[PDB]
Amino acid sequence: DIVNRKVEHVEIAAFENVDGLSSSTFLNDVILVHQGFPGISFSEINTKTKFFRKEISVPVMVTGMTGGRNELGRINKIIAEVAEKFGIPMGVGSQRVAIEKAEARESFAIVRKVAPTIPIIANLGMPQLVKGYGLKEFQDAIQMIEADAIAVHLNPAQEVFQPEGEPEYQIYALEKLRDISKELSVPIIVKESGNGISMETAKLLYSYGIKNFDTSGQGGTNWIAIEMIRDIRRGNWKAESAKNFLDWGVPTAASIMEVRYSVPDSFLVGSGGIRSGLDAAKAIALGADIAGMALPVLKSAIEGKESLEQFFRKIIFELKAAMMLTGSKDVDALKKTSIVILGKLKEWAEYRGINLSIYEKVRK
Amino acid sequence: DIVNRKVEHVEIAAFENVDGLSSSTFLNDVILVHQGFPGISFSEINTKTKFFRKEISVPVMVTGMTGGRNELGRINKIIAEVAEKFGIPMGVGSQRVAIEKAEARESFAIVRKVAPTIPIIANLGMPQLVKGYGLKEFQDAIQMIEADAIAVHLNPAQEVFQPEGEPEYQIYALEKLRDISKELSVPIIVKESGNGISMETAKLLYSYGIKNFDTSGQGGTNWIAIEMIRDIRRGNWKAESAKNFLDWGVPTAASIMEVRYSVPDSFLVGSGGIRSGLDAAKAIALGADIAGMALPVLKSAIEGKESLEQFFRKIIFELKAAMMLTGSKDVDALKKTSIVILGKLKEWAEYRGINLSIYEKVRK
Amino acid sequence: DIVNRKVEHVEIAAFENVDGLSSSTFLNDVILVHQGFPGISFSEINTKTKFFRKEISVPVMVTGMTGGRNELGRINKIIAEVAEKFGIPMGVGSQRVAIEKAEARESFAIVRKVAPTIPIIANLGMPQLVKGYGLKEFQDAIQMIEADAIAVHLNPAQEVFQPEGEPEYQIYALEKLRDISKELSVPIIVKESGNGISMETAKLLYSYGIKNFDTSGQGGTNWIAIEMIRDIRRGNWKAESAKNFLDWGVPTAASIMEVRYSVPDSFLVGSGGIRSGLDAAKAIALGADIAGMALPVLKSAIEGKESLEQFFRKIIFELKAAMMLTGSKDVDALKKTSIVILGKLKEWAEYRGINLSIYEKVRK
Amino acid sequence: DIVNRKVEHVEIAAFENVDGLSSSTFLNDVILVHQGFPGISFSEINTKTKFFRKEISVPVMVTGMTGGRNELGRINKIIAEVAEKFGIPMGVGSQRVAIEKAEARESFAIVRKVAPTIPIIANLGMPQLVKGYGLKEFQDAIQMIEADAIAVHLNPAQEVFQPEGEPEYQIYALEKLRDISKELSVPIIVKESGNGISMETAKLLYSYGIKNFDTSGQGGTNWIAIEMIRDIRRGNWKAESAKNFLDWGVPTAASIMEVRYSVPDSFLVGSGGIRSGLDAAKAIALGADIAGMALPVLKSAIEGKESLEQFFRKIIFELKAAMMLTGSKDVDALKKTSIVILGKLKEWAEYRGINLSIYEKVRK
Ligand SMILES: Cc1cc2c(cc1C)N(C[C@H](O)[C@H](O)[C@H](O)COP(=O)(O)O)c1[nH]c(=O)[nH]c(=O)c1N2
Ligand SMILES: Cc1cc2c(cc1C)N(C[C@H](O)[C@H](O)[C@H](O)COP(=O)(O)O)c1[nH]c(=O)[nH]c(=O)c1N2
Ligand SMILES: Cc1cc2c(cc1C)N(C[C@H](O)[C@H](O)[C@H](O)COP(=O)(O)O)c1[nH]c(=O)[nH]c(=O)c1N2
Ligand SMILES: Cc1cc2c(cc1C)N(C[C@H](O)[C@H](O)[C@H](O)COP(=O)(O)O)c1[nH]c(=O)[nH]c(=O)c1N2
Ligand SMILES: C=C(C)CCOP(=O)(O)OP(=O)(O)O
Ligand SMILES: C=C(C)CCOP(=O)(O)OP(=O)(O)O
Ligand SMILES: C=C(C)CCOP(=O)(O)OP(=O)(O)O
Ligand SMILES: C=C(C)CCOP(=O)(O)OP(=O)(O)O
Ligand SMILES: [Mg+2]
Ligand SMILES: [Mg+2]
Ligand SMILES: [Mg+2]
Ligand SMILES: [Mg+2]
Repeated sequence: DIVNRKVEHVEIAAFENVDGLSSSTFLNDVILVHQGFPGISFSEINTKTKFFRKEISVPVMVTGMTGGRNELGRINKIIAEVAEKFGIPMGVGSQRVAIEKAEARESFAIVRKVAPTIPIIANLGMPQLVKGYGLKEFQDAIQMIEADAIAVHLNPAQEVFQPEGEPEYQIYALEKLRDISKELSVPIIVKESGNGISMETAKLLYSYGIKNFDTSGQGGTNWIAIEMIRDIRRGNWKAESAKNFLDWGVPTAASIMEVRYSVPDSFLVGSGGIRSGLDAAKAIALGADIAGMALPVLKSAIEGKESLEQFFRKIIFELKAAMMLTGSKDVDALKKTSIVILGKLKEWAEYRGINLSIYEKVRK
Repeated sequence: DIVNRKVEHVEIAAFENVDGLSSSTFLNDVILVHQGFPGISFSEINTKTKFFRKEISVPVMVTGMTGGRNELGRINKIIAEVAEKFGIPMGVGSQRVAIEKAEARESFAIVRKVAPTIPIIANLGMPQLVKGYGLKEFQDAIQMIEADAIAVHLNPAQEVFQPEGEPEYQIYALEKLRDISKELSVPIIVKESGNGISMETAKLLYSYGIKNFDTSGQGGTNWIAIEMIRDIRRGNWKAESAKNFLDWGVPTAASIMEVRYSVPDSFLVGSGGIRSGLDAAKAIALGADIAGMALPVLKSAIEGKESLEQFFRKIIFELKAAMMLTGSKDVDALKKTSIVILGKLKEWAEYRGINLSIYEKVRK
Repeated sequence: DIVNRKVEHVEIAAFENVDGLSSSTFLNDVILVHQGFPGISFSEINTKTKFFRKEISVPVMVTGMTGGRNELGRINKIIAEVAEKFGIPMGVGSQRVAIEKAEARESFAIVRKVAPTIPIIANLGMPQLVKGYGLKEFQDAIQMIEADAIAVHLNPAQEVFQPEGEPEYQIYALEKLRDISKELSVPIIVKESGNGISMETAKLLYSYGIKNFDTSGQGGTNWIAIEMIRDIRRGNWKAESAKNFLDWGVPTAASIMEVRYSVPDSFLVGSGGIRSGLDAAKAIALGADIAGMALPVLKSAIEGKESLEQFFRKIIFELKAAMMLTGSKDVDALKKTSIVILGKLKEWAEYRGINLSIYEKVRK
Repeated sequence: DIVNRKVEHVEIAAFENVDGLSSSTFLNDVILVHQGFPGISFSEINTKTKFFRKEISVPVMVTGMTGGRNELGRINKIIAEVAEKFGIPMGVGSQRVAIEKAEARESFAIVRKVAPTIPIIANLGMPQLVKGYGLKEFQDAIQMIEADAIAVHLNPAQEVFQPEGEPEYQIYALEKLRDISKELSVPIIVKESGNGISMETAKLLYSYGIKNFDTSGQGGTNWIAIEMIRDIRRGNWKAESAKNFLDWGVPTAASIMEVRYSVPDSFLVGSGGIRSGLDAAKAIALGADIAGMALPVLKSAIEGKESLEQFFRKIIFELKAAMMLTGSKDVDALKKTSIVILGKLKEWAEYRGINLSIYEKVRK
């Protein structure tokens, strides 16, 4: 039944109109300055970068999405095997369902069978931390897939509008996270889920020992929109209320600036509406360490292995083109390349006390 | 015949296209910063707040609309009984008609019969203060409904274009108001009617002892538009002139900033185009103490008691969602939550000498 | 044949699409702050103001348009007789045609016959000053209609694209103007003709002793468009070039700011696209002493006397409404009333070195 | 086969939708201040200017486009003969094809036969400098057309997406260029090709002795678009990636500001999307020494000699009109005339550290 929601989620995300519905990443407001003389050759471009104690081929990750049933595990298989081939890290979807039901475990475990070397990231929702889950559940999630880290997702916006939603975010959960991070053999990443991380949230999480963030800003997959559709579907009145919140959240680009600024030493994934290698390039240039993607990886995976391979080739090429055209020989250079910030993103930063000079020094 | 205009008013407002016609609240320019980690649970959210000497359930009020005839009193009945059930304060429409005609009294008195505990707000138009009305008419309006305060409405824009309009706003009217407030057992609120309160108007009213404002800015019910329709209807040439003024006024958001800034200790209702709980939340976050609504309450009430209940539930849920998603456990926390001001609202404030730093300290 | 151009001009202006074609006044960027408590009554509003040594009923003038043939004189008759009735000043069109041809004189003289008291403004084009015209031609123009002043028009943009155009603006013409102003019994106004006066032009003219300006900015009648149409009409290749210049010029609102700022003591008419009393009020509030109108007066006059009366009633009402709703009891109060400048007009002023603070003090 | 690409290029550029596709010059953000009193006569306007050691009639050049085959040479003939007639300088297309194939030489040599006096500009791509080309190939390109200068084009964006593209821009190429410039009898211009020159690229090139730049910014011919079409055509998957980059680059107007600011003493051609004499006027006023055009010259040339003559007449007239209407008697006065910078261009400059005051002094 939670397994039913899991299938609905995938199905609405993949086949309904929810990608960037009434929302925006603000990435249009970020421009990478073109360099007519790059000072490099396309083939000397190096996209390698660190992901905790591993090295990855490309500063892009697949962020967590699914699992909990066979056809979901078959998707997870296709993602993992292609991700392995390309040397790119992969998060799995929430493993709650696999803690609750042993039959769901294989649909997550398959990932490490087929992807023995890339970093694999576990997944549990923050609401579970106030509702009982602790160190052991974490370790179970981790060891079930021999994870190199665990993502704990923030999704209060989704919980609020979800028909069976659990909108529980008492501060107690953070004390518990901080305790759990004491005893855990792998690092914790805290990630949003389409509504983005603000500087207040990031600073709070940092004061509790969290150093790793995944922005998951608005403008990509709209989870409020997904839950609105679930509400429409079962005649729940919450639907029209969700409609008013469709553009709620921190835009991805704003979130990248906010986290990088307020926690300069953070390890930062920039995600939420990353749809090309250009987007990936802007996110990293803006301040992220890596770019994250979910929805378009799902869509390709559903079409098949080769379709997903073609997708990744395209992203990689697009990334390397932005690198080439900015004179960025490696990921480090991309992080310090020249940008222009315009429009609404500019105004958002000014209002939020983000001094653009100290910001340029911070991102490098 | 004034009774006739009362019916026309309700009819055009309810059934014609006058809500936000060529006007804007500027509320799009106000963004509430999303908090991925709220630090609270949805069910611990407390929406209680003070309304003079009473406590109300929710920082929303129904602002004055109608009365003066039976079908109008039946509307007033539906609004009051539902308002009572929800613990939300209700203003009545202008009581002028009930001073002039004793048959109209019941359509206002019904309100206290059916709503014995919530705050009820009396209503008289400022033009009447230069045209004879004083202490005794105020007390009649007040005691006719056992009001907890009296709203005095400003509507010069309406009076200008009204076919039978009385555009009389001599300063003598404020001298009188200030005298009347000496002798009155309840506080006075001064409210606009779709065209908003500026810092000049607010400062002037304050210098006459007025401490309670209701912004009633543009972007909601367009009273110029209503009067234009009345003019078109009776071939009056004023109609085309009204058309040029459709976007005249201080937008609600700008008005909230203006009043809060220029009179920091004011008790402020933010109204004019509040259409959702999100709207209500933005207005409070911006600087209002409570949000006000009129037109959508009318529209629901006309559909029936249960429709109006469903409406209020929706508003309340929406409000609580905005509070949840900003980490606001109570109304006080909402007033100090993080916001972004962009666009035309930003430019309005900059031009008007509203320093954004001293503004942030003021709204707290 | 110049008389032919005169009818073509009136015909294209009146019946073709040239009013604000691809151009803008920027008056959208000017907002008059609404006052919910005006502090005055509509009927105590006083719209009287000085126009040189005369008093006029309303701070609006009809700026020069036509003359030179019978049906043109009949239009001039209708404008003058209605202007007389309302106590509003009237400029006539260029009197060049009547210096060149004695048969054309009656079509200008008719104006003083039928309007014995209002200020009447003569008209000659600046190119004529480099092409022979001097003191005597000026006195003829003036005494032909017992003018209270003479308007010398700037129209180089028009002359450039006019098929028979005379784009001659040597500085010599200003030396001559300054000499002519020595000997003249009435003051000189320098006015543009749909392309606006900049601070460079206004300072230059002032340095030659010109104190009276009429902005005639873009966003109203488009004279480049009119000449383009004349070019299309006679297969002249200049037509497509004109098309690229359709939005050439200083927008009316920018021109008002520019002139007022760079020559603070100027007597300033704000015109070019004034279409309502609201427009008229913005131009005055912005910094003009009076608002000017041409095209919509022409259009009404062509429909007839009573149509033009209805037009002027409408303008006056609209003006008084803007006065009422800003608490402006008289024209002076309107000149110092509260405004907001937004958008492109704000950017224009910032770039041009118009300090908004010293600007507010200057317009008062 | 390189000769095949040469005809494809011309064919797609002339007949497909690639001019300003999803791109912008930012020239809309630049406004020339209209002068109602120019202080000059249209016929005294002098458009003569220097182009290295020659004098040219008009501050406009035709920038390099084509050559390499007969029907291409016949185009080059039409361009050169008309350019000769008007006294405007002409660049030829890349001469690579004529170094590689002796049969292609005539299609470039024809230019000097028919245009013995105007400046003619040679052309070689930067990629060729990394791939073997040196002093002798340069001299062959120069002497083949008795060139007055050689343009070295930057096109890494095009190379990246070109199906047979050579995206090689190692810094080694600049050491080589600086060496070649030692031994060369004519000066070197470095020009972009639709994607614009940034301050980083311009400062780099200057450090290597390059003093002459041609912006070729975005907003005109979109070379990424042309290669996208070539990719679509041969089913190459790079096509969809190109689609994401259609708006990549420095907008022409931004590029002009960037180069002029970061190398104040540069000789600067402003090109990319120059489509009228007004555009040409803005680019010069902004900071360029001359305006450059390619695409619309090609399109006219294909129609024929007389069509191209009519084109140039129109450009010249448009230029002189902008000069007339700003009071610019000669090209120098145009360079210091009054402008307004608004919008996105303004934001671009502010972010890039272009101080608008020091900028106004630098362009004069
Ligand atoms: C079908 C599906 C299912 C999920 C997700 C996504 C989608 C598309 N996402 C959120 C995801 O990881 C990401 O943070 C947001 O989707 C924003 O990225 P995109 O715009 O989708 O690239 C997600 N997040 C997570 O932490 N736990 C979860 O189980 C899921 N579930
Ligand atoms: C039919 C109807 C009738 C009235 C009103 C409204 C409507 C819709 N309003 C104005 C109202 O209280 C409020 O200030 C404005 O309508 C702006 O809020 P809304 O945009 O309608 O929520 C109103 N105001 C008041 O002070 N006295 C009055 O009697 C009336 N009459
Ligand atoms: C048919 C017609 C004829 C003329 C004009 C106008 C029209 C519509 N205008 C220009 C006019 O006075 C005014 O400056 C501009 O038209 C801008 O104002 P409007 O937008 O038309 O109100 C004009 N100006 C002037 O100084 N001398 C002239 O003879 C004329 N001729
Ligand atoms: C058909 C064709 C072919 C070429 C070009 C253009 C066109 C239209 N351009 C680029 C040109 O010189 C210019 O820099 C850009 O086209 C931008 O200017 P326009 O927007 O076209 O005026 C060009 N540039 C160059 O340096 N070498 C080349 O051979 C070509 N080839
Ligand atoms: C986008 C996300 C984070 C999907 C998880 O939503 P759920 O609320 O269905 O996740 P669990 O309850 O199964 O953790
Ligand atoms: C929107 C408002 C304020 C309605 C009141 O209009 P009226 O002008 O009919 O009010 P009274 O004259 O009855 O006070
Ligand atoms: C809009 C205006 C100023 C009309 C005058 O144009 P003309 O150029 O025909 O005027 P004269 O030559 O008759 O002065
Ligand atoms: C816009 C430009 C610079 C066209 C040159 O493209 P190519 O890449 O076809 O030029 P060559 O290889 O022939 O130099
Ligand atoms: Mg959950
Ligand atoms: Mg009234
Ligand atoms: Mg003339
Ligand atoms: Mg090449």
